[PDB]
Amino acid sequence: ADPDPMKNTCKLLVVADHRFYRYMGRGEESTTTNYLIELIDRVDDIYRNTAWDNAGFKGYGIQIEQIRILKSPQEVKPGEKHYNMAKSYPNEEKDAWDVKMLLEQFSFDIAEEASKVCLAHLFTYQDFDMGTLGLAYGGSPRANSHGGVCPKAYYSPVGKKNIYLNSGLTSTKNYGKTILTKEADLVTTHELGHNFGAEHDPDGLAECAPNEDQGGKYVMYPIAVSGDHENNKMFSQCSKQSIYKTIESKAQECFQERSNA
Ligand SMILES: Cc1cc(COc2ccc([C@]3(C)CCN([C@H](C)C(=O)NO)C3=O)cc2)c2ccccc2n1
Ligand SMILES: [Zn+2]
Repeated sequence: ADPDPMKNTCKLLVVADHRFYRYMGRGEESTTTNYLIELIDRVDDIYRNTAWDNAGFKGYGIQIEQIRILKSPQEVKPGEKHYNMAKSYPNEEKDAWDVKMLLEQFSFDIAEEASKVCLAHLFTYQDFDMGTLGLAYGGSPRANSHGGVCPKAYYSPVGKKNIYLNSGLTSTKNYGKTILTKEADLVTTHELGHNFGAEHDPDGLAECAPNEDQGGKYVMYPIAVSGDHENNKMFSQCSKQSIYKTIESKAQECFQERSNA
């Protein structure tokens, strides 16, 4: 405990694809960057005020190091794909990519940039099937799965190179409409939660999945309940415990000193 102030911030590479630029940024850089800057700051407030050990072990947050703004779609040769290409993959007739394949593609395409930052996060605007809002590596119960804060290499047999699992993505479009900013905040918080090591809160542990009359669910709950209840913007005890196991070691590995605001 007692956090290193020279290593308490996970710097992010934030990427806005052409869809986000056009539909959230109104085709303007200022509008695009302002949205992301304010979102990450509000999310940072949640992380910073969180005591991972319920004591004084808090002060860990996130800050943007760079914001890449893709104003137009990535042109590709027949048979070639890129996370910022115009068409969705694998079904170009759908509004969005298969979310898992998009996250994989993003990681592949920005691997070089990702190797130099604590985390890389893609912000897009596409309607993933069945209400999916985001995805991220880390905090997954699945076998052989890994990822999260600090670049972790994975040799892609298909890609023929190393990609890094310190990535995640957020879409601000769901069911044909732009989601509320209060809902966007929760999605990114959730995904970065996986990056920090938390898994979904299980119903089987009432402490980590309270009823609506007890403050509601916490941010790592697998279902988007509302954002209206008091617990929604907080990390449960389960999340805190999981994130506390590796946060210090990870911090020493790739966290940096908070640049002031
Ligand atoms: C808008 C919002 C978001 C959260 C927590 O964040 C998510 C984000 C995505 C999902 C879903 C829809 C479920 C599963 N999912 C993917 C696969 C995922 O879990 N990524 O990490 C999603 O896109 C659920 C909660 C909330 C948590 C508790 C209460 C209200 C909430 N409102
Ligand atoms: Zn999740």
